[PDB]
Formats: sequence, structure tokens, C-alpha cells
Amino acid sequence: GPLGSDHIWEQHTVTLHRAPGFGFGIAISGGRDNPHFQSGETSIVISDVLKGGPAEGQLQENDRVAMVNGVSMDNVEHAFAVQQLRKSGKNAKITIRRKK
Repeated sequence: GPLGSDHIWEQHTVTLHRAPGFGFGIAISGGRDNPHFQSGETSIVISDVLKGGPAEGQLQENDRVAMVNGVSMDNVEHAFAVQQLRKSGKNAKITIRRKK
């Protein structure tokens, strides 16, 4: 979706049950306190996904993460964020939004 004269985004939260092989299912990417950042976003995003777990086809670059396990991901470092979902063990929910 390069352009649809709409640009409507929606927020959806899903619970990812940790499974053998990886767990989270997706790879965190971004961080507010990272080497490179952009003023006006500071939102974490998924770098890459294994495509073989609970988040195989749910969390991707197409969808920008806003909150994880209740914690906001629009002003935190990738480490602080990943450590939050990592604590789950078998119930890591992430809130993402997309428009296309």
C-alpha cells in the first residue's frame, strides 16, 4: 500500500504464547536510547520474525509496536522493552498498529 488517499491506522493487541524454538516469535528493533533515533516517534519496531512461532505472522515491520505487555514502547530502549516480554515465558502480548 504505497498510497490509498486514506492513511488510516488501527491499534490491535494480541497475546503471543511462548513456544519452543524462540518464544517471543519476533525480534525487537529500535530503542529510544539507541545509537540512532528520530524525534517524533521513539517507537519500537520488529526487525525480523522467525515465522515459525506465535508471532510468525502477526508482528512485522508492516505493523509498528506501541505497547508491550502493558508497557509503552514509545519512549523506551529495546533492551528495556525486550526484557519486559521476555519475562512472560508463555504469555507475551504486544500491541501493534498498521494502516497501509
